[PDB]
Amino acid sequence: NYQPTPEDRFTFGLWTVGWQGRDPFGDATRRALDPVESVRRLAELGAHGVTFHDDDLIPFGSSDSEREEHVKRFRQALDDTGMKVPMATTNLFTHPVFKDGGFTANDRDVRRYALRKTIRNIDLAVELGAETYVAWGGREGAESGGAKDVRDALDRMKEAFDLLGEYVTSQGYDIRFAIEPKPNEPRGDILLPTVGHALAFIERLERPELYGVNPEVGHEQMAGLNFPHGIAQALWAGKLFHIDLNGQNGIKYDQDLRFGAGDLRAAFWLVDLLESAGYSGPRHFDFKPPRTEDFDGVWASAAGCMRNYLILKERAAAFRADPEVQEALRASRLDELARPTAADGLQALLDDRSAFEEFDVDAAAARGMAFERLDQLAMDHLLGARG
Amino acid sequence: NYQPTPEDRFTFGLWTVGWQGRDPFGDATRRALDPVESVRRLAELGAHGVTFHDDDLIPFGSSDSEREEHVKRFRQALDDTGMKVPMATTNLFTHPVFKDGGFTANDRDVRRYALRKTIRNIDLAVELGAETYVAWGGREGAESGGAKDVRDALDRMKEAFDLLGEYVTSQGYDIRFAIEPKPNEPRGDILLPTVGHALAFIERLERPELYGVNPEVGHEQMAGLNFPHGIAQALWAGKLFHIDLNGQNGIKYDQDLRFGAGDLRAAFWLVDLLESAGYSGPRHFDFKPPRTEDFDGVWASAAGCMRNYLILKERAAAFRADPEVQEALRASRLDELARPTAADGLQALLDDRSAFEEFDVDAAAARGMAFERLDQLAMDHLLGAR
Amino acid sequence: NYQPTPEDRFTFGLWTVGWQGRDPFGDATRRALDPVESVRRLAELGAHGVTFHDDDLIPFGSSDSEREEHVKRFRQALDDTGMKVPMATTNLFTHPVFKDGGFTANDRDVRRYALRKTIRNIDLAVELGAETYVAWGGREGAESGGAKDVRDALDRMKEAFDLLGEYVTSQGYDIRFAIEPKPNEPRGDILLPTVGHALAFIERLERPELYGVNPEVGHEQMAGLNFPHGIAQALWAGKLFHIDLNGQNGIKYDQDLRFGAGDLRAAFWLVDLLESAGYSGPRHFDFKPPRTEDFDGVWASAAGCMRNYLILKERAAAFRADPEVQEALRASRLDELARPTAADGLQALLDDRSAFEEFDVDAAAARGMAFERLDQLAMDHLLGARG
Amino acid sequence: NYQPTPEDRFTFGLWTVGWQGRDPFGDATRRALDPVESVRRLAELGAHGVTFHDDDLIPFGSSDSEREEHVKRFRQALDDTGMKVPMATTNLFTHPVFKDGGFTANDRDVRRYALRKTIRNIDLAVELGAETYVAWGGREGAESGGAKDVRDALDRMKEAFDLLGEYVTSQGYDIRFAIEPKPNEPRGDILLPTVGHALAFIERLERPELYGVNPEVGHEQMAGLNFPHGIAQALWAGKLFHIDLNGQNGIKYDQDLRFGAGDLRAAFWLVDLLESAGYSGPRHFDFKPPRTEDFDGVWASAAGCMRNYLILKERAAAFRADPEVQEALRASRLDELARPTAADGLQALLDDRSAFEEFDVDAAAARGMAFERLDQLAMDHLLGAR
Ligand SMILES: [Ca+2]
Ligand SMILES: [Ca+2]
Ligand SMILES: [Ca+2]
Ligand SMILES: [Ca+2]
Ligand SMILES: [Mg+2]
Ligand SMILES: [Mg+2]
Ligand SMILES: [Mg+2]
Ligand SMILES: [Mg+2]
Ligand SMILES: [Mg+2]
Ligand SMILES: [Mg+2]
Ligand code: NA
Ligand code: NA
Ligand code: NA
Ligand code: NA
Repeated sequence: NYQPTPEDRFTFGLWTVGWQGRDPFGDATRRALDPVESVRRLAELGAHGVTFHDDDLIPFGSSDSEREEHVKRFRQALDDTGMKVPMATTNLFTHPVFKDGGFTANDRDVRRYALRKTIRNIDLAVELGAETYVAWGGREGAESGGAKDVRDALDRMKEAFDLLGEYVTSQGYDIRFAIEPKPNEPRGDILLPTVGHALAFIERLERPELYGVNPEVGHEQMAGLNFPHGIAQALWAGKLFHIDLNGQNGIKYDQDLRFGAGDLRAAFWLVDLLESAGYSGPRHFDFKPPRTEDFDGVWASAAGCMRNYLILKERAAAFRADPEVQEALRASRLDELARPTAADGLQALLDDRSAFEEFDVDAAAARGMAFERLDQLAMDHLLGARG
Repeated sequence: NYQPTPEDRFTFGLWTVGWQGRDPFGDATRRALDPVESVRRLAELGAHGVTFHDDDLIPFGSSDSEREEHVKRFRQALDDTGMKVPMATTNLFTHPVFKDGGFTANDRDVRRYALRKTIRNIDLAVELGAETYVAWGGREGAESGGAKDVRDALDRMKEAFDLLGEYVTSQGYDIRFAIEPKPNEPRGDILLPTVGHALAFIERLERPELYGVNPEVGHEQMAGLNFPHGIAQALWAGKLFHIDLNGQNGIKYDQDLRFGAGDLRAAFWLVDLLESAGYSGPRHFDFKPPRTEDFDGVWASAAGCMRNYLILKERAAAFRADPEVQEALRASRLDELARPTAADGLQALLDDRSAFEEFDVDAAAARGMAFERLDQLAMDHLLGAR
Repeated sequence: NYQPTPEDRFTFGLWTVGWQGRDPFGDATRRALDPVESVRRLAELGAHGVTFHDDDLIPFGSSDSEREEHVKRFRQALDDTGMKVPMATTNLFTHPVFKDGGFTANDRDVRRYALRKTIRNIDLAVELGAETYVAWGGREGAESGGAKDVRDALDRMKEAFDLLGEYVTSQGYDIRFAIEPKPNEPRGDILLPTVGHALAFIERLERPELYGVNPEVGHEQMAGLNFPHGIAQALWAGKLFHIDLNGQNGIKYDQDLRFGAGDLRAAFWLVDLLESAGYSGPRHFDFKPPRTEDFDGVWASAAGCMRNYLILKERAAAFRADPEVQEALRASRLDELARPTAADGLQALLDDRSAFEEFDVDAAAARGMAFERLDQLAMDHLLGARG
Repeated sequence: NYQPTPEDRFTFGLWTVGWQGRDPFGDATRRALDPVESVRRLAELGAHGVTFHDDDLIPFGSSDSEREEHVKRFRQALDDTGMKVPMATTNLFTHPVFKDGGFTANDRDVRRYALRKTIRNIDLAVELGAETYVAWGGREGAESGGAKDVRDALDRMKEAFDLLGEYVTSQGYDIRFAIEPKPNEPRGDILLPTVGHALAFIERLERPELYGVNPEVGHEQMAGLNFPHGIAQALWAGKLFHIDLNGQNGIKYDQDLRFGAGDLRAAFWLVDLLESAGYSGPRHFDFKPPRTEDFDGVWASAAGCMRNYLILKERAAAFRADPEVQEALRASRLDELARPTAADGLQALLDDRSAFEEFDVDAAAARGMAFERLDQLAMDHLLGAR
């Protein structure tokens, strides 16, 4: 019955199940969770591991002895359960000091602090076994046009990520970075607002091989973009280092619904792509159990994340295995799309009368794509309504 | 005043003033314009030049003789007026053959044809003096998830742009390519949907230096993005080869309103950035006079594009030249943003207790950014209410 | 296997399957369909009936003898098949004369023409058995702020709909009107942009009982609204006279995908609501087979509209019948929502200490809503992944 | 100039200037403001009055004695300055008890409490002189489809508003209610999501004359709607009891920027309409100074709200007073829109061959609307570029 097990690689942030329910218009509806409790409960649900922001695990402003106690307890829970920590990240957004950014704050002293805060937590992430270190620059941006010279901000952004790369290289760490885009919220506009912008920026870093993306379902959907398509571009670039899975209903505030909620067909096509491409990284959920829920509802929502992935995995696999689908894909020329356009080379293409003077454009135009029949097979598979 | 002159480098597509007004739900409201009349009237309005899709200038399916006559007439009008042709592009979207794409059509024979159609028009563009060749892949994408394997499509897209680069290199042409993003419409989702996606894709081409972006105001706004921010990233990357200027009211179909319409404050900040950065390319308008209008309204709308650029240019310049604004920029630490974060280097940063152990976070957090005063000065300048 | 039959009340516009594929950036990809052919093909698919704009059935500008031939042929096909015509409408958007509107064109002569064109087709609709006459004011609106005084436009809009009501009353017709909202496209902003605006406007008409709404899935979704919620408000007002079913992916141009495409979960909740509320009107599809398709794909797409409704109907019925769901609904207090708040009356409420000084707000706040468990039962039912 | 004076009727919520800056992802950046300080500072800035939620003025859970002292201090500051309180409202959204709603909570005991909390504050509002009592049902709605039966919720909503109407009638109060729509946030979808939905709902209440709308600029824009159009429909219905003025950049979270920010041209057309229609209610700002700002930036941002209204008022008045604009309005047949379509009556229309049989559709279609010239005059006026 779609029961997750550790090899399914499902992970959760401490801040997900641990979200107390404060929003822009409301106070907390749930008590804080002890990270130890979350590790044990997630393990019992069949999770593979957890992730954290520095300040989720160690309260901001902790002394070194307080810090070591929080880390010791957490490590004992990880030890006891075999839960992994594949990813961690820095909170560069909550504290008021980051109101204008971390790495791109106009105040230089804040930018330096942001880097030091990040470096401290890289060391901890590495100790705990993380392979990826995520950066969500939620405060990088502006509400007004004069407040932020974006070229200079990108210079600062590059400087910061280059220093982090120099740091991990100097320590011999194999951890890689994953930049997480978001278009807006909490800033009016956030820098590097989409997968594409982040991918482009990475190509201007000194050591681009150390950086990839951590796309989040809902974030690309906040710009009305097709999440599967963006994932395909990330995979095509070799840069899908990690992913955040959740749900979102279109263009509005960041909802962080459980995975499978929001745009269900997009979730189907995402799972189909990840499985077809052989994505091997964590299936990480960055979600918030709605503040209507009590803790039983927290754990139900978490369990639903994993369940929906597994159901969708089964349906996508059935779709791709169905001989009727395989024939529909041929009818729609998906196989021709995989063939090089002109492996014969430029001069042969220029000399090919079949490609121009003798190309019967009308006959080609008349050939239907058969995409609706293919899509209704896909629908039937998703809904368990075959044959 | 605000009267354009050719040195302002304002350009217009033939398809802009020449839009006959057919929409999803409506027939044409205006007759077709002869390209020669558009060249002459835009010259009279103070334009610098014009641009075209192949099929705007030479009707699809024209014989060689027909083609020659269309081109000859056009060149006579250009030569008579001194109008330039800084950019051209291919129509890979109107003909039914392109219903699933040009470069990324599932049908391989269509992909080959798309390349041949493009190459024919690159040759013409070069003869006319174009510096940039635009590509808007408006039919590249899908309405359904199974229809288009996006990784394979990106392989096909790369192969196409690489062949075009090979072609121009083989002919010794100086022309460069500019990819124009759009997120959707006419496809349910279009590949390379934003400036970012196009910039990223370019870095995987074999000769990336030959390709840049042609961002369009309204297209980025159809994804709710900040167009000035995206232009800043394109400038930062050295890839703002060309631009399309127009207006758009948020997230909906592509409106192509005259420049200045739609998001007026975004237009202000865009002009401020282009002028500040020294963008030297064409100020090209890709707009549609609304189908409500007759030809007099066509030419009014075109004149409005240029007028609005010029008004905004004045206001942005006055903003930047105002000592009170310069004071406010300092108060908001725009100057500190330009200083390197850690020119002292990594080790020095690590050893700096003022950056962590002894950093007074509370004192830093208490410092207001003064962004609202700065923005109200910007508003006052925009509105001529100083 | 989810095969539609006439009592399922599925209807289609002539302009749906007959869409030739012209868009803003492209020429037609399919030949025109003879209305006779469409009637016969839709009948063979299990449709209940068809609908039309005047100009779909009789080419604009037809002489009276040409008109009668087109109508005669159509009537013979309806006769032969038993297909019904439950609804018709006017094309007040295609011809250039309507570039600034029909009923709210600034030019008075155009407004009068629009009314005459509409009245002529009301008579035909009535003859053919229509119960509803739809009005989509696609050209009513503006691209710029000075072009349209909206108060005066609403005066004109009211005048027009009042005249139509006076007309149908004068002829003793039992046909009712259904206003179809859309927020934008082809105008920059369209008047009466949502279900709510249309419902409100109707209350200012002289004979409000003669008018309701014809909401379309995709149109409310073009404003990012929840279509099921808007339908619930229409039903609550007694004004769901007709509906247009299709699919849409969020905030963008009007896609008119086949029903079930676009927002699949919204389609589920819509069907659940229509069936639970006992909506008895036509299940009408206003969709466009994508221009990628040939005619085989046209008919496949049409068939998919009906199939998806039927699958969703089955899943919603299973959801509501499941005792586990019935208990989850009780756990979430859906039953309490159905109870009057204060049937004891205002004074009793004011005197009830349990409602204020003695109300334990903390204990109430602590009670989780259990909405995630309920929603995951709903997901499991939609996907055929129970128990 | 553009200096506000009390006669301009500018008002502000205590929660606006008093917003401490907590957002989804961030802690407060400013200390709490004492309501008395806000009254005095807004008076000094030229405001007419202030508004409040119950819990802005009297901390939730305050004892009777505490409550009396908070109210006494506030009234002394009002009386000292002559500031008015034209509107008040209830906080039915912050406390966890309201997590599924107030009036439409699934839990009946919560619904009853919500009503009692509202009624207590209506009494206070009346004592302070409020003419309008706002209701923003920000927690009424759902994140999932099964959670909320919307027809039953609308029954509960109607029952609540009817009880409130019964209450005010029973006490002989003159106060009227204004429902404030919002489409989403904090709920995934909020009930009564737009002006239209609220206007429709009001017509099903037992005493519809007692209820109107309190539209907010940014809320309608979160659905991509045209705010001036929605205000025109509210005015047409006789239901614009109050308004919330602010700025928003399109479809995203509720920004609550200062008025004039966001969609500047929409702000222009809004002011033009309010002034033209003779709206006589408060010009109320529901805005948040960005959390980047310190208190000096709070007061700058508040001053900016009023300044921008005044600049736009000037420019809209100059537009309407310009004989060239009046000419253009005639050219675009705005005057013909005001004439009845068929005052001759139905039969005359039916018998009029000039309306159908002999109507020259082509000649009519050829007549340009001249809307672009009109809009460029409007742009020129807005920008002070005539
Ligand atoms: Ca998120
Ligand atoms: Ca465009
Ligand atoms: Ca539609
Ligand atoms: Ca707001
Ligand atoms: Mg995330
Ligand atoms: Mg493959
Ligand atoms: Mg363009
Ligand atoms: Mg429709
Ligand atoms: Mg019921
Ligand atoms: Mg408000
Ligand atoms: Na939420
Ligand atoms: Na051609
Ligand atoms: Na489409
Ligand atoms: Na209180």
